[PDB]
Amino acid sequence: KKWFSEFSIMWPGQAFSLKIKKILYETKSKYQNVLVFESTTYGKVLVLDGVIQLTEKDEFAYHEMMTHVPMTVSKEPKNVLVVGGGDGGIIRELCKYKSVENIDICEIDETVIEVSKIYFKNISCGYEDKRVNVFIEDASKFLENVTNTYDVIIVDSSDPIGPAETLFNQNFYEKIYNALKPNGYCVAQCESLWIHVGTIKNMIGYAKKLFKKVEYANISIPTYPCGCIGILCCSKTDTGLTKPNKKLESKEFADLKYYNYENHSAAFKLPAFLLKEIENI
Amino acid sequence: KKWFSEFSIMWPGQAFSLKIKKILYETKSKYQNVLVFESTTYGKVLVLDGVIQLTEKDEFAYHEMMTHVPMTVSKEPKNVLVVGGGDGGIIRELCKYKSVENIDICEIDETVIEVSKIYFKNISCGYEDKRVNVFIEDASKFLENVTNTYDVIIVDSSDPIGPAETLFNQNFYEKIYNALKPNGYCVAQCESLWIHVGTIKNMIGYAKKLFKKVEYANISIPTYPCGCIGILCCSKTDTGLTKPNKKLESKEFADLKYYNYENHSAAFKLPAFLLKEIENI
Ligand SMILES: C[S@@H](CCCN)C[C@H]1O[C@@H](n2cnc3c(N)ncnc32)[C@H](O)[C@@H]1O
Ligand SMILES: C[S@@H](CCCN)C[C@H]1O[C@@H](n2cnc3c(N)ncnc32)[C@H](O)[C@@H]1O
Ligand SMILES: Cc1ccc(N)cc1
Ligand SMILES: Cc1ccc(N)cc1
Repeated sequence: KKWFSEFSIMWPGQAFSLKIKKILYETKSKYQNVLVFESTTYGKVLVLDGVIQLTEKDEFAYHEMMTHVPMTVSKEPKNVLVVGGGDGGIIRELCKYKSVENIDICEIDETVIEVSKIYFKNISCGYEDKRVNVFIEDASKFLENVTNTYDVIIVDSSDPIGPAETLFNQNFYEKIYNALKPNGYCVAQCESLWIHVGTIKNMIGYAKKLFKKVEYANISIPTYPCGCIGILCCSKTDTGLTKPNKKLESKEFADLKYYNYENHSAAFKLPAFLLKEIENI
Repeated sequence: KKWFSEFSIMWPGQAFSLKIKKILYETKSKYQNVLVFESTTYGKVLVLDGVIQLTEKDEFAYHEMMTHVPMTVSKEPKNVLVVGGGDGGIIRELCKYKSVENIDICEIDETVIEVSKIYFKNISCGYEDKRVNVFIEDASKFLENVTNTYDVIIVDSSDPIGPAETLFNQNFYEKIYNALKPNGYCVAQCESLWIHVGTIKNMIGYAKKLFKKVEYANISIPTYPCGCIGILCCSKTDTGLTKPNKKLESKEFADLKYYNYENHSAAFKLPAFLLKEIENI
């Protein structure tokens, strides 16, 4: 049995590996190298440009926090946009909300969706939902053109190297701000506090140039580098994204595996050194 | 340049690796394989039985939380025991407290101490402190014999495979309970919630057989498996270890890099699935 190893200049000097039960599918799409394998212990795994995007074992942590942090703070979210997110995990979580009337997903790589419909049927099951509409395009362009505004935008992107490069700059955050309702929120994947402080400071400074409250939360998830990933959390009101406005009690949420009301606000209590780095931005 | 890889049956199907700048020292001690290397990006690294024990980059997270969670809850801790902990990181953190009069450390492997005094001078600097006393012995035996009781016991052990095997059983938790003052506390390293749920349930059930409050906290630290490690948190009073009783404001604590008053209680807000697994113990 072979192992998959995740090496990158974005985390020099370190690497995480998973043992491979069987390779299921590989291709070069228009944008990226796509790999799907059944791991021995983390179930099926999706890899893009040699970087792990999800595993069936842990995806609920990242999908649940990126979705339910903002969707419990937004009072009556009607219209939601997922940027990236072709696997459908964020959509799945979104569909549990009966009040949502529309979910747009802008994913640059349709291969990611199709692979997910084929190989990840419990992650991609929300594409059957009549409220979901799919747009295959660079979100940087989608957001320059979309006429609707959203109650929430969830930026479920890959890393800055690759097609997500257009998503980690001051310009993209202007577009997001413009595309949100006046009391709308955006959460975005915003890397690891252990090694990406320069990036975190940059993104925070980008968000703070527009949003009146910018917060950063941290998720434990073992298959992203350093075992955590942050949520850059952008609020147009002074009040922010640290306190949920509801609890998830209907039968659709009985299945939740990470998110709950308390660990929502916990995620925002950050390490001392991180607070000190970002305090003068 | 070579890489160090951390493979183990304790986390089958996964592995973390660090790139090696230079090997500094290796030996087989009486108890374990000892490796010290300068990594390219995480500074110097100490490895025991092929398992990473610490790196200079991140050790403050684990040392600060394991120390300051209980030392801010204990009102006037006079006498403290570190189990394991030969690197001295816990001692270092302990020494900052002027009120502490004595620190006993029971470390089974004196090689770990000596290597740490030689190679990790900013971790091991607390051994110069006149209040520190060192005992080279199996803590399982030390705690069967010690006549003093402690205000806090910090169990800074390696994993259950190896000499720490004696530290992860119902018997060891009885000894700890006996060795603590009536309002004394114990925190112990208690593995990763992503893969060690069976162990976490076992340890919790062990602790709950004696202690009236048993809590579990989680730390982000990239160089332990799954990027987190838990703190099993044992309180003889109903009140527990989730809320600090003081803030660390004197000049000795200006240097803190992870711990603070808020992220102390945050660490105890756990993922949904973990709460459900442990609810009927
Ligand atoms: C699969 S997903 C994240 C894994 C956990 N849901 C990351 C997606 O972001 C897409 N991505 C990357 N850059 C962009 C842009 N610029 N636009 C839209 N989608 C993008 C990429 O193709 C992945 O499918
Ligand atoms: C270096 S330390 C942890 C790394 C972060 N401080 C873990 C120590 O626990 C010791 N250890 C393991 N088992 C025992 C027992 N049974 N007793 C005392 N110390 C032990 C082991 O030799 C390490 O030095
Ligand atoms: C969603 C996501 C987060 C981090 C990395 N590295 C890739 C993907
Ligand atoms: C302290 C410590 C925690 C976890 C592992 N794996 C080793 C050492």
